[PDB]
This record gives sequence, C-alpha cells and structure tokens, in this order.
Amino acid sequence: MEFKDFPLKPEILEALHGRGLTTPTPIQAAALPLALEGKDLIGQARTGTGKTLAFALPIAERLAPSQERGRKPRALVLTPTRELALQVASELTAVAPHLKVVAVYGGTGYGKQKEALLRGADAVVATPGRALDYLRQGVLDLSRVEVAVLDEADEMLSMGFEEEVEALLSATPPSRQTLLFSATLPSWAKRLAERYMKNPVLINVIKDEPVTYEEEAVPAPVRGRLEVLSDLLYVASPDRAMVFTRTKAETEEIAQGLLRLGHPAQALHGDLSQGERERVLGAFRQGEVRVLVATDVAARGLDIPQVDLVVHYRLPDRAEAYQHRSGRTGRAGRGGRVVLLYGPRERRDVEALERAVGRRFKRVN
Ligand SMILES: Nc1ncnc2c1ncn2[C@@H]1O[C@H](COP(=O)(O)O)[C@@H](O)[C@H]1O
Ligand code: NA
Ligand code: NA
Repeated sequence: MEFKDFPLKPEILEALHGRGLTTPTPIQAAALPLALEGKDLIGQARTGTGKTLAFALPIAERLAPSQERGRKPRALVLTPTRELALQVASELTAVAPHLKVVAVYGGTGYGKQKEALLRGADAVVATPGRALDYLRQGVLDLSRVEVAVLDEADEMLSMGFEEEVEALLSATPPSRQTLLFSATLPSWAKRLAERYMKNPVLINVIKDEPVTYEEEAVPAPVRGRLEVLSDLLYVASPDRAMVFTRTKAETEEIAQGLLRLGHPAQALHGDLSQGERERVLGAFRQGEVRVLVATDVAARGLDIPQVDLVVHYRLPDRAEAYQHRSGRTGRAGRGGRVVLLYGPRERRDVEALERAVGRRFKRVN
C-alpha cells in the first residue's frame, strides 16, 4: 500500500508527497494500521527504518488543529538526547503542518522553551530531565496528552532517565495511546509494556532494515594490532563500542590490553555465568563499561545494546557473521560506523566478504 492508500487527511498526504514520500517502510506498513486506530505497540527497530514517521503520522492524523491560546499539548514524545529531540521535532513539524511542535531539552536556558510552552503547544518533543523540570514547575501540563511516544527506550534507560520517564507517563491520562520504540527490550522496557501500556503488539523489523552505517576496511598489521585498535578508539571517541574477535582467550587479552591503555573495556564470552554476563551488559548499558570485546557466540541474543562503533578485530568467517556483528552499530538517530581491520594477507578474504555481503567496503588507501 502507498501512503495515499492509508486513511490520511488531505494536507498530510500532500505534505508527504511534496517531500517525495510515497511508500511506507516495513515498520511504517506494519505499524500504521494499529497506530492510526490509537492502539499501543512496541516497535523493535534500529537505524534507518523510518520509525520517526511511524509515530509522527499517527500523531498528525489523530490530532485536530487548535488555535487556542495557552493550550496544553496532546502529544508527548520522549527522546534520550537533545540531538534526537531536534530531529524528531523537525520531522513532526513537516508531517503535521497543522500542529505547533515544541522541542524541549537542556544544555541551554529555560527561558525560550518556557515561553513557547506557555504560548500554547500541540506536541512536545523532549528529553525527560528537562520535561520533568517544566512539569514540576507547572509550565508543562500533560493532563491532555492523547499520544505518548518513547523513542529509543533502551537508551533513555542508559542515560539514567528511567524514573523521569515513569513520572512523565504517570502525569498523562491512562487512556493515552503509548508507542514504544527500542532496539532491545531490557527488563525496564518489559515493565513499561506491562504497567504503562495496554497489551501492546510487538513489531520487530530487525531482519528487514537498510544498512545505515559507514563501513571502512582498514589495513592493519597483526603485530601491534592492539595499539592500532586503541588509537582508533581514542580518535573516534565512541560513547559505546563493540570489538569482535574469534576466541574467548582473545576477548580477555584484548579487553585487558585496552584497559591497560585507558579504556573501560570488558570481555564478553560464552564461559561467563548469567550473573557475570548480566553484570557486564548492565555495566555496558549504564556506561561504566564503554568497550565490549566479544565473540560471535556470546553476542548472539537480544540483550546486547546498540553501539556507535563496531570493530572487527578478526575478520568474520561468513557474511551472516559480518551482518550480525555490524548490525549492532547505530543508536540515537546516528547511523554509526563499522571498521574491519585486516592484515597484509587477507585481501581476498575481504573481497570474498564483500562478494558474500554484496557490498563494497570503503578502503582506507
Ligand atoms: N516512507 C519513507 N520513504 C523513504 N524514506 C523515508 C520514509 N520514511 C522515513 N524515511 C527516511 O528514512 C530515514 C530514517 O528515519 P528514522 O529511522 O526515523 O531515523 C530518514 O531520513 C527519513 O526521512
Ligand atoms: Na487515503
Ligand atoms: Na540500519
């Protein structure tokens, strides 16, 4: 079905078509029928899936225009970062020209956002900390919210916003539509689905997502590869990074090496107990650990957070392994980056990978 085939108001369709948007992405095609009818859903998606429009369109269609001075918002979208709040606010503004969208975030003054809220708003796109400040001030009123969106729930959890998110949702009416989007579903997300949502349908598009990350094949010697990795990590300065290697022993050697060189790194391998694995992934999610060095076996699962950089320390054996590793990159609206380290010997190994993947990697020449 094209967008014109969905039940959308004439102005909304015209806005889509003006931007050359005609055909829903998979998450949009699956979510729209439920979302347009005000039902709750969990959208398990990563990068470049079009999840923003999957909630912006229902907000646009469900909310009628209002010119009431000082009006309270009827939609709340919560995002983990200022960067994402700005991108989402921008998209919602273009999808719904009839709604006043207000972006709310910290790092700046309180004055301009306060004035905008007081003037009247239809939708608020906010980081949870600043939204909560305005709520307690009495500036942001959420009693008329009809749609609440949690965009990247697992990352809000990682930024320490869990209690803020729950407070904000509790300030909205219980008849609200709730839409939750997240790459992973940790315990806190499942608690939300249970206590803050109404039997949401889960739609998981992980297996049908476009490649959004930058890929670079980097020639690197076997000897002293650790220093090469460490310098790359300092230069790139990712908030979270995952480094893949072949064996358990390697994950230990590398994690310990990176720790010695100043990186908060930990090994993730198959011989850890569930306690050990839970603590590692928990520390990773929380930011206490920022580099995870893992084997392919240990990284299988839904409990692994998205990262900003994936490094292939050894080459993957197969295209399947390459994609499983590399798909972990990209969070918070950013496409992320993948680096394949390869030695003097492995040129054809890389070419075979490219052939199998059906995609050429950028050569650092
Ligand atoms: N139906 C669509 N057709 C083509 N591109 C889209 C569509 N929906 C969203 N996009 C774009 O896909 C990118 C990824 O969106 P998101 O996954 O929401 O960050 C953004 O640049 C969107 O503008
Ligand atoms: Na239509
Ligand atoms: Na992607």
